[PDB]
Amino acid sequence: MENFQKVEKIGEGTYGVVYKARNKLTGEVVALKKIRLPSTAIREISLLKELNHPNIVKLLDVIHTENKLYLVFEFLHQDLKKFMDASALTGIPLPLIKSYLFQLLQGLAFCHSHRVLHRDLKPQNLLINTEGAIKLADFGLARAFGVVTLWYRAPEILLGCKYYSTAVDIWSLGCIFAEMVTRRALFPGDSEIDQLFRIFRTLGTPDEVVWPGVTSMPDYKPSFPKWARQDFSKVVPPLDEDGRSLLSQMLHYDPNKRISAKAALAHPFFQDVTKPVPHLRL
Ligand SMILES: O=C1Nc2ccc3ncsc3c2/C1=C/Nc1ccc2c(c1)CS(=O)(=O)C2
Repeated sequence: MENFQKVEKIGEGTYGVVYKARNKLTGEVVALKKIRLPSTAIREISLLKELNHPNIVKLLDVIHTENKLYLVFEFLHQDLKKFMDASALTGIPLPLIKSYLFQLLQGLAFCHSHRVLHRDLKPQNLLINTEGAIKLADFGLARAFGVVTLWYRAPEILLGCKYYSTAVDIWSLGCIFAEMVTRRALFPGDSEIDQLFRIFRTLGTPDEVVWPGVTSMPDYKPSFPKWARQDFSKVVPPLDEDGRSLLSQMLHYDPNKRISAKAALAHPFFQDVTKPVPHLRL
């Protein structure tokens, strides 16, 4: 770590603090993560170094020195949370929302094809550059290591499913899509039950008809209040029918019915996708 000069703190993640740093040898500007503290973890994190894609933040190096772990990542100058805040008065243009959603689905389709899940997608780990690219940061770390935001958590995780699938990432990205469009978080829960009941109040309390097996889930309670579903026209105005159709498939309750990233890329909403240039203030 004597090979790195810390510039400034750029994040306070779940696995540890993230710093902007300069590699004293190559002159490279990187994102340095010091993991807060196992052999199983080293092996799984070593596999992530090979999971390379243009929409995935590159894991450059794994440094296991003095019983401490450091992850060296590719550096990007802004995240989607800051960009959404900077664009709050005018909203992100629909062509740029569509481009970012299409690129994130490409990154998801790639990781999911390698049986790698993110599990904790949120605007703070979606990173953007001046070329119009958007990249996913921290794919696979949750599985590798084993106040936290609940806003993007899939309902099967909240209902105590221990063996959840790639569908959890589609749910999180659907919540992010809705937030880019409306300029407000879709389900801003501040406890696990508030998160669950916010989902229920919008999409309706799930039952055996819409989600076979839901009533046998570990944290399912028959005492859950029964709310009726709301129209998507009310949930994400002024999003057109193609966008609302795609979002509804990303937010299906049953993980098995929820659209895959690969099928989502073929949805008619992406018929006119382009790659615009965002205006970034750095
Ligand atoms: O470049 C990076 N790579 C990684 C890899 C993993 C990882 N985990 C959590 S963050 C992160 C980052 C990362 C953060 N970058 C960055 C740079 C500048 C600004 C922000 C973020 C927030 S802002 O938009 O308010 C100003």
